[PDB]
Amino acid sequence: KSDQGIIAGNVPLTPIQKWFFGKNFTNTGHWNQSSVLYRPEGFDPKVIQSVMDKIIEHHDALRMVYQHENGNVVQHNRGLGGQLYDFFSYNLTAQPDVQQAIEAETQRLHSSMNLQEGPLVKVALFQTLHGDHLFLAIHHLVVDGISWRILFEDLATGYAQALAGQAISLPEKTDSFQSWSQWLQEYANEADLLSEIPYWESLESQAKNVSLPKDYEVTDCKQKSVRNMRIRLHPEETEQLLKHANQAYQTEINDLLLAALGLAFAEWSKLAQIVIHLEGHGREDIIEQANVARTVGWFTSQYPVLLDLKQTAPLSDYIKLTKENMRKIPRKGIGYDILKHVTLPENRGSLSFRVQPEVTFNYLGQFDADMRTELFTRSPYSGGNTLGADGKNNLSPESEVYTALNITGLIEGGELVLTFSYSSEQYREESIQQLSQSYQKHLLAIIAHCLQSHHHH
Ligand code: NA
Repeated sequence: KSDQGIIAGNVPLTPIQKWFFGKNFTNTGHWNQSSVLYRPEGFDPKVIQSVMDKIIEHHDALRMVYQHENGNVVQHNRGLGGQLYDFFSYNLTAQPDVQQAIEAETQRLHSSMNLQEGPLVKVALFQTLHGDHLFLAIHHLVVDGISWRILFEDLATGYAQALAGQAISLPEKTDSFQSWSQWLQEYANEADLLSEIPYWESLESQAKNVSLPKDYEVTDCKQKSVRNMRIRLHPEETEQLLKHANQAYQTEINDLLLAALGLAFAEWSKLAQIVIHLEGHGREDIIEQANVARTVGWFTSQYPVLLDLKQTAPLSDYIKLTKENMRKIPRKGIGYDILKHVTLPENRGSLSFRVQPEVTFNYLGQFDADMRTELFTRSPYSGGNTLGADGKNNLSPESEVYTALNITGLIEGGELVLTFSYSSEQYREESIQQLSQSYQKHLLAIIAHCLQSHHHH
């Protein structure tokens, strides 16, 4: 029932895309996501090209191009017939240092996106004596985490079909990114979204907008200055957090992690309140009968949450209030950025959008999009090519830092691992050691409290 035909033509910018162009990043064409896959049997360049041809024909948004001269951004979905992706194949069988070759070339390709003409997809095959490595980089304008899951699924499906001598045949298309974006433009001025204005107005009015404290005053810090500091919970405490701690107050893991975040910022920053940038997948059921379940694009939603850091006691009430705070947000928070970037000024009430969070928090769950098929797995030579916090190759070193503290959590090897990413221009390493140790302490206290509370009741 969704459009199975070729999608082409102009596409309105969605909120996160308007955010992106509004930043006017240095080296705007180098702002990507990437991955490296490994197949011990080896990959065939001819099969890879056949499957990628079908993938990019099928997932129309990957054919997007962007004009932006004098700030006049035009997003256009190309039809078929042009360059669908850039493909390179390398014989590394003679090389002593395969890792060096892969990092150099993946970095070269990351820096080679032509936004105006495309393609926005780079593919490189590295053949070795011990299996082959397949690099993919895609500009972020046309992709997101869920989209990568879809792409890995379809790559596995098409490759298996090719190996079996069968025609490549992907799942039916869901609704186009073009159509989705057009529908969002309509939604932006309709009654359901406008009904949220009092909520968002209340948030803005409560937001004090006090500077997140930094160690040093610096302007135009760049990605090259960013450092990552990691803490983790052992498997025992991770399992308690995932499978037992939520019973006390019937929470989700994110509620407890956000509660910990408030406690840590209360201790470390001494602020009375803090606004945090959260993210949603953005594929919410806001458009009647829309279906973007297998649609490739940048759907990600960003929204603010206000944490009260004054009233952190008793811990029981603080956890319950954090849960309640999260439950009261309308429509998983998708509305605020639509109001900000798309809604007509006349429809936006008294919203001023002065809320500019410097802290982002994202809990990503389990780490495994690239590891569901027997055909390939995550490459041990992935290096700086990832979809997450360790993807040092994804952004230009001269790209501007856009968040002071980017905090991400994920489960790897049965352990919760939290990464605190910051600019070394703005903070001493010791300051972030203090924050991350505070976070760890408060999260452990929350887990202990929840286990005892559920015993008590
Ligand atoms: Na989140």
